[PDB]
Amino acid sequence: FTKELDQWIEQLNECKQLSESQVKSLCEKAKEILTKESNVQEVRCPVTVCGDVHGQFHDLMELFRIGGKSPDTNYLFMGDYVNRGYYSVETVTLLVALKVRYRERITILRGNHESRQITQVYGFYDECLRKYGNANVWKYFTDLFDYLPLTALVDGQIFCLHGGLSPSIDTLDHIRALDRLQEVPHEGPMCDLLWSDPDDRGGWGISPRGAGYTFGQDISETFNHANGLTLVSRAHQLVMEGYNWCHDRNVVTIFSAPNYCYRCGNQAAIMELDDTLKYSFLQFDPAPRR
Amino acid sequence: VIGIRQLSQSLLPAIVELAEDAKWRVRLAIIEYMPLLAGQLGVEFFDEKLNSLCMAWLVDHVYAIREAATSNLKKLVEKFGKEWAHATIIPKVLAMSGDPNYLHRMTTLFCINVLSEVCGQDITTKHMLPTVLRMAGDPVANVRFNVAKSLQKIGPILDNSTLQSEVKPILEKLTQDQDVDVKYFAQEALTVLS
Amino acid sequence: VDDWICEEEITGTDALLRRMLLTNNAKNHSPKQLQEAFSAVPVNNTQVMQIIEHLTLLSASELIPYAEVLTSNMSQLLNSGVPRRILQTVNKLWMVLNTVMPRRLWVMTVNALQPSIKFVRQQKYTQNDLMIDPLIVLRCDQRVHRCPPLMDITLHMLNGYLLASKAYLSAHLKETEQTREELKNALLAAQDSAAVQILLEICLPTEEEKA
Ligand SMILES: [Mn+2]
Ligand SMILES: [Mn+2]
Repeated sequence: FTKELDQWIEQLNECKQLSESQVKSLCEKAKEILTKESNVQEVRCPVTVCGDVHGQFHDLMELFRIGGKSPDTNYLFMGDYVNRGYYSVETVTLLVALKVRYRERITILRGNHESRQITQVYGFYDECLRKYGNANVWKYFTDLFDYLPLTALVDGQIFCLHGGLSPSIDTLDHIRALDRLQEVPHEGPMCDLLWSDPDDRGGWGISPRGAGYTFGQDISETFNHANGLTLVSRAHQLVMEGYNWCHDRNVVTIFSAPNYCYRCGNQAAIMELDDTLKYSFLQFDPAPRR
Repeated sequence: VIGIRQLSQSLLPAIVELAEDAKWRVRLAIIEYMPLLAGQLGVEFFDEKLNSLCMAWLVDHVYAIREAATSNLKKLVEKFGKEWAHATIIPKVLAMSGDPNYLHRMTTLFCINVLSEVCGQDITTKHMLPTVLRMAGDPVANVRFNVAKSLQKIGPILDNSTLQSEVKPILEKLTQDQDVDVKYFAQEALTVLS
Repeated sequence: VDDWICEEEITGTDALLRRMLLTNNAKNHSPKQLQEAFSAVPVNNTQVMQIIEHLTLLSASELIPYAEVLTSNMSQLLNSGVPRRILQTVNKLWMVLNTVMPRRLWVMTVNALQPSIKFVRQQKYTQNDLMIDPLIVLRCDQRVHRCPPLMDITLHMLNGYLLASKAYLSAHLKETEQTREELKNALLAAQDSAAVQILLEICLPTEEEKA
């Protein structure tokens, strides 16, 4: 089992996809592991907080070369593991394998592209059909995606999250009481958790994505003071500089897919938290491909 | 095709200049080609020119740079001698042991892993060993299971008289830890060490 | 000025004492003999009293060979029971040596007063390192903070290196010129403010001694 998991991990390091029975025994064990985790999963420092990978597997290998190997480096990925990367299946399989093998050395959160409709539209379903012929692996991964924790909390200070805040969410107790074992709705606090963005604005607003909201500095300050938080880490938006502070350094947006869409030319970054929350950003170029 | 004298005259200041490059792959190539320079250069010239960067690569921001520097330390030590290792690298590596940042501690244990095999037996068991036993009480589990893995790796290399005397009690202590991974790597170290 | 006004004459008592006592020609006093007096594992304070009390009669030009043995054994002078006269006399001899060899002496004293947890703990502190970062001289053994004769020495080195960093930064600015004046002035002001803040934190009655 553990030796089999290590063999699967060292196989997936060079982009060899797993088999159907391997996806069976891996996803149905990740279901058991992710069931015990709460919606606000308590991550202990040190951890390296990462942004959207978006299926760019060789960029994920570059990310591992920059920040370190798991389990040596604790990682915290804020969703969007799939959807218009050329190797989304291998990426999500490798990170799920790391979650299963090292349950305390990596925390994987749900993003907005881990819904059934979003993977159906944006090429993860097509990638599963191309790489496996059938369609059971796609719905296996979405059933796993239903089990993923919504948010993460580092030391009770840094509130890691893929999307942004919600008008209907004022406390972390609301997030802990959310029924996360469901498909991502078109509206509601869970959809706002996975889909919202920050903005330079004076309050709430409707997001241009058609799902979630958008919020300004005062909302972020109110949420931080009402919950005893110093920072809200975020990953849902694209940053050309890799990371970007917002709202007087209350919300930081971290993108971890360098050269997003293989066309954007962005230069992604990851956020390393020290033993005493002494943060560090490691910007990295897209990896060479031969 | 040219020789180390003309290369040291012409290209050495340039490569020293871009060994502090912004892009890490350039620094990785520089680290990978440091054994080439160490092959044809004397120990005194290499000391007065080419070790500030060789030790500063160990505290780099990129894991691949630190790993390449760690693997480069073995190539440097196996050529320039245990005395040069103890004179230059060992204090700088030991400086990373008490460092508050966690990955500098994992870097000094990777230095332990690559330096035990090339520092012999007595130097290993009288310098490298007490630090690894000392840092097994670190509050970060990533340091502790790396202590277990390092004690497994340097076990056959160090002096066998100290093995059951010292390593086994702290391996049992790491086996009685709260984290699952620390227990797993501690029992792996216990089984391989036997 | 404090390193210069000490050379001013007072009453001629020192020249008299030198003439009446240094002519004893008891030439056993040497850096090797003082080093052997310090390096005794059953350390005796009487012998080092005798040697450094003889050393106080020496001129500053002829106290040069004793600089290494005087500096490199300053860690032993913090070892919980060293008499106050030894520390005061060592401070006096350091002040004498400061008038003829201060640029070397500050580097040797900074290298001597390290915590020395590791084998060296960066014994390669050069003059350039201390002029780049004058706050290095406050990273001492931390037992010096309750040793007033070594506070005198470390405050002298701190004031000296704070003064030297201004000249070093002006020299580096003119050399790399081939605004930055504002940034240099901000760096200098923040450096002096940081030195004052660390000095005031040394003045605090730390909780180990509070209860
Ligand atoms: Mn995304
Ligand atoms: Mn997203």
